Amino acid sequence: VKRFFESYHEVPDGTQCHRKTYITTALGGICGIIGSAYSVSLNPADSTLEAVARVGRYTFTAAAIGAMFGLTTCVSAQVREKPDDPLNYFIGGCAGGLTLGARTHSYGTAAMGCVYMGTAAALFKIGKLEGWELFPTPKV
Amino acid sequence: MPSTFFNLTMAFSLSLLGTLMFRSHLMSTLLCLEGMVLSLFIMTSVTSLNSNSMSSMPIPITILVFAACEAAVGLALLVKVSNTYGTDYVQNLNLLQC
Amino acid sequence: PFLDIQKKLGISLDRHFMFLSAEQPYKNAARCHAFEKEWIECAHGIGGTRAK
Amino acid sequence: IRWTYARSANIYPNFRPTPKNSLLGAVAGFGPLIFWYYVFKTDRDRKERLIQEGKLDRKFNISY
Amino acid sequence: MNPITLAIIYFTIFLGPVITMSSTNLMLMWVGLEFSLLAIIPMLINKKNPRSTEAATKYFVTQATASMIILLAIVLNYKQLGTWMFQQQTNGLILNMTLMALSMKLGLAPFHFWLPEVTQGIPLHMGLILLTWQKIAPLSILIQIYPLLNSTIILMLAITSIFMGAWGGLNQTQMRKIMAYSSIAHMGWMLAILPYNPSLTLLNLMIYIILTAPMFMALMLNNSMTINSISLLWNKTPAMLTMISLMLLSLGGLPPLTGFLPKWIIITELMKNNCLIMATLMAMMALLNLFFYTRLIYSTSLTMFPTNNNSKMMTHQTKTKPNLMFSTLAIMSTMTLPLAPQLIT
Amino acid sequence: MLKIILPSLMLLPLTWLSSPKKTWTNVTSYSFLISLTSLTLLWQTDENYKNFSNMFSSDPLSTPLIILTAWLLPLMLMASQNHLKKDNNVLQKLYISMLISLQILLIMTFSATELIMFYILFEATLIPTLIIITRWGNQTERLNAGIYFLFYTLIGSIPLLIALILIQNHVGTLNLMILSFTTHTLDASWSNNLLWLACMMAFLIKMPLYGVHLWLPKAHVEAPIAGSMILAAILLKLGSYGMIRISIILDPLTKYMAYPFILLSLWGMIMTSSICLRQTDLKSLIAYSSVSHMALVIASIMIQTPWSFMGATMLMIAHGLTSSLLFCLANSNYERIHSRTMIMARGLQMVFPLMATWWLMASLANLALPPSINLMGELFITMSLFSWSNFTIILMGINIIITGMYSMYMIITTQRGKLTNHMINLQPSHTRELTLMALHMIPLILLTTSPKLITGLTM
Amino acid sequence: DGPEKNYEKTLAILQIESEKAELRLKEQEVRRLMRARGDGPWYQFPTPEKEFIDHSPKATPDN
Amino acid sequence: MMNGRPGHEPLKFLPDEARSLPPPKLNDPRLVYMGLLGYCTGLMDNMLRMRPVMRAGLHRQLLFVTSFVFAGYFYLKRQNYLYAVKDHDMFGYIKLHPEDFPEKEKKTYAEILEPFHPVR
Amino acid sequence: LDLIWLEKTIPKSTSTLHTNMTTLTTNQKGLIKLYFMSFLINIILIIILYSINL
Ligand SMILES: CCCCCCCCCCCCCCCCCC(=O)OC[C@H](COP(=O)([O-])OCC[N+](C)(C)C)OC(=O)CCCCCCCCCCCCCCCCC
Ligand SMILES: CCCCCCCCCCCCCCCCCC(=O)OC[C@H](COP(=O)(O)OCCN)OC(=O)CCCCCCCCCCCCCCCCC
Repeated sequence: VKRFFESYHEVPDGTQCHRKTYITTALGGICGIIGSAYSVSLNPADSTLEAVARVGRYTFTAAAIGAMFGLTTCVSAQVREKPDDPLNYFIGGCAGGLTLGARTHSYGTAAMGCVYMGTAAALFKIGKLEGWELFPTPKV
Repeated sequence: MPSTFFNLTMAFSLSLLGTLMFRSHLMSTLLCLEGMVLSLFIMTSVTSLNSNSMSSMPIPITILVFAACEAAVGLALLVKVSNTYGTDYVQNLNLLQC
Repeated sequence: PFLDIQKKLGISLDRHFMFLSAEQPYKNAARCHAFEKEWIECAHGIGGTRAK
Repeated sequence: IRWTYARSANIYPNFRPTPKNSLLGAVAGFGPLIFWYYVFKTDRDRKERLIQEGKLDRKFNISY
Repeated sequence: MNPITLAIIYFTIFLGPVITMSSTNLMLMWVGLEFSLLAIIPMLINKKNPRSTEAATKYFVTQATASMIILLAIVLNYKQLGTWMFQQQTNGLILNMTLMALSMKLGLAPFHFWLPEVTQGIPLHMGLILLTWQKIAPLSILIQIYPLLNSTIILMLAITSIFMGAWGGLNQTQMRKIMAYSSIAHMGWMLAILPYNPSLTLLNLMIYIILTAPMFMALMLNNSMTINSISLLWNKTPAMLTMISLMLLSLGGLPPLTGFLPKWIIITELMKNNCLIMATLMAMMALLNLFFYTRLIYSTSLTMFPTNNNSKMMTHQTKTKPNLMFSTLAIMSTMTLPLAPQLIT
Repeated sequence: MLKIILPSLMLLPLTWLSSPKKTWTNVTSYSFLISLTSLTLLWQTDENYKNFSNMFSSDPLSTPLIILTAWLLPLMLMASQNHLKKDNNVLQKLYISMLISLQILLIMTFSATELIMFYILFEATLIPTLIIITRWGNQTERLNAGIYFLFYTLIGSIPLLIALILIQNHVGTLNLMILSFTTHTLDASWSNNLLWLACMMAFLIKMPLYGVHLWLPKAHVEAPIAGSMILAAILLKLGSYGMIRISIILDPLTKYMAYPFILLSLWGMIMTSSICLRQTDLKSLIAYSSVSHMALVIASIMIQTPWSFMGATMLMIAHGLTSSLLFCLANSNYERIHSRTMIMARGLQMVFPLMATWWLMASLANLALPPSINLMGELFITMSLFSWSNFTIILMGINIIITGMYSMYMIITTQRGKLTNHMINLQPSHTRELTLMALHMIPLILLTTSPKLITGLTM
Repeated sequence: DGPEKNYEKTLAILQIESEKAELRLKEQEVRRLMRARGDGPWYQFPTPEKEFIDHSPKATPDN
Repeated sequence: MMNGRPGHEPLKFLPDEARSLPPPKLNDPRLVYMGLLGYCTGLMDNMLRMRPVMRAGLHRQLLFVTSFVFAGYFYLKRQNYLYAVKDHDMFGYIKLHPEDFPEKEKKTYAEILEPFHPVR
Repeated sequence: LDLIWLEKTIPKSTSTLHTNMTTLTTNQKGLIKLYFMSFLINIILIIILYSINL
């Protein structure tokens, strides 16, 4: 999965949009599996049928988050012809937020997701442009 | 020795996974804890005998004594649970949530 | 260790059986005694990073 | 007292978001801002360009 | 308990972490850990109630699992390197299991689910003993191996520790649970500063201990288990609300209190090591911690909650309960900030 | 600066050791002497800056703020004398101690030569305002107002702390003069943009900027009179001083990062002046007037003209004085009628002629009457804003028109008209509160007479 | 007193602050270099002691 | 980070080379603040035990002030030694590695061209 | 603006978000079985991050 995750970054944005959507969908799926496992273990369902139904619901929701994020980001980058720009990631994160609000069926959650995920995606894009270390090895 | 040590580490891993996945019996949980203890004793003893480390063969004796006193403490706690609730079911132990 | 009471008082409560090439009963050498002695003799006095 | 409470403290408990007031709040909180942004941006870009090729004359302007 | 077993149990509680700190052997640090655990268990089950039994059982099974993982790491290191100390080239898997089990012993998130429940149901002085004394030994083992640990795993554990601690302390009302999630957030701060500067980890640990002690003494003055119970403190002991406010603001990290110094120097060192995003998230969750502290301050000191009728008789009675070193720890935990270069090393 | 800090520090043992029948007198007289001693920082016979020590210094911008704080402290005690007359001696001495702590920490805050010390003293001043508002506030919304104020300000101030530590690591000392001398240009990258926002938003919250100004009206309403004074007259200007100190090391990208905040300030002073027109609470109306005036200060500081910096300085001092006077008149009416309603007390010109006169001069200073320092600040801000862009004059004109409208609406509905004859509990006047209005209004006249003292750093 | 006193006091303050600035930058560089390659007093991670090694002749000759 | 230095005496409070340092002046703001903190501790203890705040326990307040000043003095001596030996190791490492710390030739304001950003 | 939408935008939205998060994160049933299952998930996750970090 390693070469997969840094194979998202081997191509410039606005190019290989289907591939970028597939990798971001896979990342969202893994995050949804982790969150669903935590949900069904901390808060157990009444039976295994609705337990695995909750797992599938969370996984599909987060996979849709990743799919909409990757598709919106790559489409915006290619239609505005400037890949190294955080606003593409802001629009993609906002589209993911509207996707989360549609899955939750709440426009308030849509607005939360849009603003917060767009800000997070913009900061992530800035970090990947200009070298922010999220987990740096000790140096001093 | 590497195959048998791998088998011992997988035995410890299985006992740990059994400890982490609770059932209705705190006795079974304590038995899984001593499955881990026994696996630790065999790995320490085989390592000491393979390395001829006569200075460190007391270490299995110390792990046995210390883990046995720890399990005596745990058995006393399970006795207290069985006395207050009739049984040793771990789902009876849940009123500290609030 | 985190605290050096053993080094301050000069006692050796548990420092004399740290490794295989340490003191042994009736001078029974452990396996790789020479190799571990060579490693410790190399690594002493230069720190962990330079030892690595 | 009832009039002051209704005008001051009852508004947010008794507010519910509807599409009409959402659109009204969006336009009343943003449209003047983008409008004056474009006005001031066009004026400042024109003035800056006029200074860069020197067509704007500041004959006695020293206290800016 | 008679004084013979009281002395034996307290001496072993003292002796466990002392062996762990004084010991240069992984085996001896392990045995000091179960001296601490085994000696403190009768002190939790001292009150003999179902809640105390529940807390003792959960605490025992958590520490037993973590101690067995620690011994697994020690035995694997002993096979791989032939010694009894993670020297320089022990396996990263072994080091990560060691960090896993020490974080489980400490009760920091996502291994934090037992600490508020164990802190609840036991008396306040045992909550103080747990939340202050029982953490020096796992911190000692963590400090002894600082250059070998994994910064990514530590940073994840720390940031989720502060997140869950802030959210829990925001959530509940119970004083012991509030102090437990406060401990989880503070251990998140210490764990985050651990791989870069263990001296600042020790400084944060001492600041947290000298802030936790007068909280627990003030709670033990009236056995105030509840936000309401500490809210009618103005009728019981009005001469303490000022120090309650000052020490809770110090726990929140507000300047010019000396509790701002650990967070400040930790952020400074983390930014010396360039983890700006992590430091920002930690500081925002510290603001959440300060929020539930400020709500507690509002309940107990700045407002005056309604009282009872038997509080008149309780004021009629006298008291000699509050000890002498409450004020010393209180002053050292409030007004020490201009001595910051002396506090840091 | 130590000769001002130490006797203000020794005011606290005087407060806690004075007799209960002499505490107010002793502390008020000695704090007046503190203000008199603090007047010695105006001895600036050279272009050089008064660097008293390695830690404290005085400046042409820092000096008027220090003198203003030292002047407001005895006025604070005078305003707090009345509503604590039925209160315990220990709590009275505690309140006096809280005010003295405000005065001390604000002098150190304005006189600090280090931005990290400035930040420490920044929320070290935040704490006792919280305590004053939360404990001695009257209504039930004081707790919520304290929460709003504290958390707007702290969510502002945390990225300021991160930006300060980053600047210290990048440069080396974070000393103000060392930064001012070895200022380095920025590369206009995203990291520098986010750093600029981090070091700007704390002072923008403390100003408050429009959109994030919601903590101010409720804090000013539910605060006591001393809290309203300290907020409206010192703390907003403290955020002002913070931006002026921090803007030197932010070239060149402030010339385009200034854009959203200038627009927010202009449209927000228009918005808040409209709220002042349609406001039913006197304290809320004065609070929103303060928001509009500090929005003018934002516009000047962000356009960064020297004339704008001067206008911001004179507007700082003038608005602090006139806002404190307005809150004092509102608090006198509130202690008369036990209500905060704008329309409930109407014909006070009849019963209180001298207090209505003080009302009139306070409102005339509020609406920028010439040749006051208020209008000098607004006019020079107007000149600099028109130099920055010629279409700012429309927003300035709308703001000034609505400013005159809300000031005269205040005067008409609080003084003029028929008297509400049902208010038979109208005591004539306290010499204490009349003295309070006089001590607020006379320094406005003196600074109008000599405006060179509050011109600031630029000229 | 006069303007020269404030002028020279400001000069002394600026000298002290500049020296503190360059000292802080140098100690950052020193700590980074020493942590990267520990060869001085600081960041000396421990190492097992040679004094607890048996050097006497033993039962097995091949040691 | 300074525990592994050569010549480190284990668990030694004030080693003999610390005797080379000048002692604190014994009337300096740190120790004066320590005495003030001890006095405040005594007053706070009196108020918490519901005694007269200043008129009671004068021996207790004197003991508090004396112990605070004593402990602060010895801790200040240790901290001064620690900062001095940190600076000593700093300057020794800088002298021992001159190629990593070059004295850069820094120009005046006559060869460097800072860009001008007009405010208008 | 002031009494509806800025309140709905910054402070009440932040408070509602943190209230929802703290309820969701501390709706704990109080079962040591669920807690140890969570601990097992944490162990598996940390092994996964070690394997992908190397
Ligand atoms: C009151 C306002 C609240 C909202 C706005 C908050 C500030 C927004 C702008 C600053 C970013 C966030 C704070 C970072 C502080 C440090 C900035 C800095 O040093 O930048 C340069 C640095 C970059 O450092 P650098 O300059 O060394 O870059 C490296 C450059 N090279 C490689 C060439 C050497 O930027 C960052 O590190 C920013 C990362 C921020 C990530 C975390 C953000 C968390 C969320 C923040 C807001 C939370 C509260 C509000 C939530 C919503 C409420 C409704
Ligand atoms: C134009 C510029 C736009 C950009 C700038 C926007 C930001 C401006 C500054 C932010 C201001 C935030 C203000 C927050 C406080 C106001 C809300 C509040 O008061 O909530 C109260 C409520 C508890 O109320 P309670 O007292 O229990 O009951 C009511 C009466 N008894 O509280 C609750 O229910 C929960 C409150 C939680 C604590 C809130 C304060 C801390 C918030 C921390 C945010 C961290 C953000 C980053 C997180 C990590 C990344 C996702």
